[PDB]
Amino acid sequence: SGFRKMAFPSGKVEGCMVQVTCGTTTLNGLWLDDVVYCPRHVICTSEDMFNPNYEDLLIRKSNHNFLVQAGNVQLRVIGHSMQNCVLKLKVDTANPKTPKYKFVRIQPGQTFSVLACYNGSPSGVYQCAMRPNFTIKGSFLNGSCGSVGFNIDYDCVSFCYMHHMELPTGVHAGTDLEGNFYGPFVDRQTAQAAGTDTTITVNVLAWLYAAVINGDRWFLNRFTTTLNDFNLVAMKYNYEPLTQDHVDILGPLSAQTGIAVLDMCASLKELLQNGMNGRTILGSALLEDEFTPFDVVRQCSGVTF
Amino acid sequence: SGFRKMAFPSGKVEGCMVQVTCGTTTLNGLWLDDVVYCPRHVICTSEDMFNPNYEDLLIRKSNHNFLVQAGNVQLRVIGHSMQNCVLKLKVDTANPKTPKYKFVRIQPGQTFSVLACYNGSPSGVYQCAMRPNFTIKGSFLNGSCGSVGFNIDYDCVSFCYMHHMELPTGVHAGTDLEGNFYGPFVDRQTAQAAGTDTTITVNVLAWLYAAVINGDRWFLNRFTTTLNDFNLVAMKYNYEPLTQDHVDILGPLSAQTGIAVLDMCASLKELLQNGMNGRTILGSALLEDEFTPFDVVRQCSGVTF
Ligand SMILES: Cn1cc(-c2cc(-c3cc(Cl)c(F)c(OCc4ccccc4Cl)c3)c(=O)n(-c3cccnc3)c2)c(=O)[nH]c1=O
Ligand SMILES: Cn1cc(-c2cc(-c3cc(Cl)c(F)c(OCc4ccccc4Cl)c3)c(=O)n(-c3cccnc3)c2)c(=O)[nH]c1=O
Repeated sequence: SGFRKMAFPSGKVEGCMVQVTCGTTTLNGLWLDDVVYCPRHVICTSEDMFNPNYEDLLIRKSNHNFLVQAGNVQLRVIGHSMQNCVLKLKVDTANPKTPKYKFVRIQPGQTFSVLACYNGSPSGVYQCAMRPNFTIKGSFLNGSCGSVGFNIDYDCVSFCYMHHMELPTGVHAGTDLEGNFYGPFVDRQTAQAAGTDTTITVNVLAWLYAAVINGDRWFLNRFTTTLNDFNLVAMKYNYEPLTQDHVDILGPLSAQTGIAVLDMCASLKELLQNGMNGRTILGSALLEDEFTPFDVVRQCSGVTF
Repeated sequence: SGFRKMAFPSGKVEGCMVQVTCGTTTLNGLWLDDVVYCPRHVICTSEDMFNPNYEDLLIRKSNHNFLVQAGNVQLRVIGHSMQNCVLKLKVDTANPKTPKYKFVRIQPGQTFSVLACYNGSPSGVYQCAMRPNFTIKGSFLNGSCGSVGFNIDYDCVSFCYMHHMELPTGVHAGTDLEGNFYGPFVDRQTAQAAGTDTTITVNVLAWLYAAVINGDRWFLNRFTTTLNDFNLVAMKYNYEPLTQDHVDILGPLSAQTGIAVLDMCASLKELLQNGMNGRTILGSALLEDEFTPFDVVRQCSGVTF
């Protein structure tokens, strides 16, 4: 028992991290089969970062201007293209540590692991959620661009995130691995703000199930509610509306604990309206929304990869 | 910027995890050079777990009763010994993925990464602290025994923890890698309780420095205090006493932020005496004590391994 913010084992990804240098810029890259993926702003200087013409910038570059290093192995670049906001460098050697993998675009509210890297060197691993507003609340310093997020299912790594920038508010924005930004952001230094965020209701409920499974049960009450009534409360407190699809996804946890989803919604309504009273749930003084229902069952079952 | 509960990249350790089977028991093992390390209760049955005679139990076993599997590679066991509460199995093949490593016993209040494993398969990675009472608040299910904690410095893995058991209170106990338990625990199913725990004051202060570095600064006040005065407050609220050695360790963070340690102690005293008022610090509604000063500087500097 116990409940932690747990990340996937990062080994399969550590072996894909390389250092990509173009001119003065060095940042991180992802080496899979014979292709290296990195943020296309690798080709930018300080100026022209306020309205970079990436086509015109990429045209001044040749295969030999892109230095790719994996450890001290120097890769030979034989092609280069740009796809959306990602640069794709074709190299003459297939990465011998390429795991089984696919590229996936994740939905808001889903979670993934981040392997923060600097100069192509892995530094730390942590878990986090795509916010409803398509930001992530990361921990990233200058030089972390090209770090990636991922999920792992048995032996298959699903890459879903590559890190591109930090907004003036300290939150983070990036692309899927086809280079398409999550949310409204562009890779220019212009004034761009994230939309209104919200709390991930279905994740908050999965976490209350996780709390009951571990014995943190003081918040259960003898009330119940309706989807409609609960969604009234969710809107007052800036919670995502709860749908029938969310209820269904909570079905397994409902069956394991014997607590109906609408009953757990009545617990959550009581907590939103009255706060926690200085008590704690699974070691937290606030409602956590960065565990999906899948995360709760994985960690309350003992699943391996 | 941003601040996360970050674990070390677990790749160097994933390659050392094996599955050890003795009779009906399968659990996790650590393969380094030509030696596999695992909890010695691998040789126990359900009964005789209430007062196992490990010497007499180990005497009924031969090299060939210990099945070590790494993936589907079957290792050939050529020797076996017991050291404290750890079994050491000599195998005829050196692990080709053995990282640079050492065995270290860590001090209470220090942090480390845990690679939870089941049937020799890595499942998740998370960070946590050796509590002052020599427990860890983990996330572990049945089958996780033999999972290890570790820190990494450049290329050297320092193994400090191997997981042995969960206490009736849901907290976790284990050994260093020479098999010596942390704290008062024994590997028998008898009634044993952890001592009174406390909060890790120097870690709480390092985290308040981390909060100021990231812009969470509402808790700063214009008061100061003395070590002696602050330690009066620490004792009332069950905080570890603060020593001159703790102040010195906070020296770097003091110099970077320009906030004297005794000034930050006056902030902490205000928070202990008045609570947080429903506000948050680095996304938390309570005082976090599982980041050491080293952890804060690593994550607020961009250090790689
Ligand atoms: C050359 N170079 C550059 C970077 C690098 C670039 C960026 C970065 C990239 C682009 Cl396209 C930007 F439009 C940008 O504008 C910030 C901004 C965005 C939106 C509205 C207003 C503003 Cl002001 C910033 C970055 O945000 N970070 C970073 C820093 C801290 C944490 N996370 C990410 C790092 C790097 O890491 N290595 C390296 O060699
Ligand atoms: C055969 N076998 C056994 C285990 C296994 C053994 C144990 C375990 C090992 C020993 Cl020596 C015990 F004295 C023990 O008594 C619990 C206890 C301790 C102190 C006071 C009172 C009591 Cl009642 C328990 C365990 O605690 N866990 C576990 C479970 C959940 C989370 N973390 C750890 C697992 C395993 O994983 N695989 C496998 O094959």
